[PDB]
Amino acid sequence: PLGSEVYKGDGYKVWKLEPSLGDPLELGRKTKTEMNAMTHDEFDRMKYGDKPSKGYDKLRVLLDLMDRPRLGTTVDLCAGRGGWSELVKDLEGPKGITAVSLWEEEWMADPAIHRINANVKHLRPWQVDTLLFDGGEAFKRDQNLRKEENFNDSLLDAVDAWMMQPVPPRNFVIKIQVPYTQKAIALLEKWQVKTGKGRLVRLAGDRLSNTVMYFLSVRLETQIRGRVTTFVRELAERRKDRSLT
Ligand SMILES: Nc1ncnc2c1ncn2[C@@H]1O[C@H](C[C@@H](N)CC[C@H](N)C(=O)O)[C@@H](O)[C@H]1O
Repeated sequence: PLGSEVYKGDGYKVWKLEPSLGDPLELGRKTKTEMNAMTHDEFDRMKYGDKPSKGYDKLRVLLDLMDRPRLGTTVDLCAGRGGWSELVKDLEGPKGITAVSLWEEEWMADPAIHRINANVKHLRPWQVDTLLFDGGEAFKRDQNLRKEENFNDSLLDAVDAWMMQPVPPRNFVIKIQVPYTQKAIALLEKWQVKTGKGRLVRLAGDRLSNTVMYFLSVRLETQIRGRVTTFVRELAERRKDRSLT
């Protein structure tokens, strides 16, 4: 019998993403343009307190997908209100966490968690057991597409320094807000070479109004370009399905 292996246990939690043919940047820009043109009706129909934020439960699902590793010294980059840091603190205590964010957003997590008020694009890395990053922003419709792409590429370039240091993080959870840019795909491929690990996932039930994926330190899953292509094609189809009659 399959036994306990049944519970971990991928089927329910993330999209199946086998690689397919196509240009992910062209397809991503196409579906973003279509979404920008949607009516209130269309857009609304598919755009759809215990914790410091809704991020706590999200990180719990991701860490379970990773077989619940021991976290050790952890940096939480772009910590915001602290949902991810609070999860780490509940798991292992406050001592091993450093939270980095621009609080200029107020901290809703344990005040015992060490915090650094800094731009993650300026802060230089240090050696950690676990690297967490939940930065990234979806832009509103009125703006040009390349602006959103460049903003999120810049954040990813900040994470790159943490990943490429001489002793990289053993565990990592990296939010990829815009995964179909040339830079995002090149960065993910590079981190797979550096670490020998890493799989890009789309979480089931994430909002269709965004293009968010998560890069997780589970076993290597390669062909990232084709899997992003599959993701953006399927996303455009599910946006169409939801926005319609
Ligand atoms: N360049 C930057 N440096 C530091 N923090 C940033 C930067 N850009 C955005 N942020 C912050 O990153 C946060 C992103 C949030 N999604 C984090 C949520 C957090 N994971 C939670 O569970 O509550 C926002 O609070 C932003 O204020």
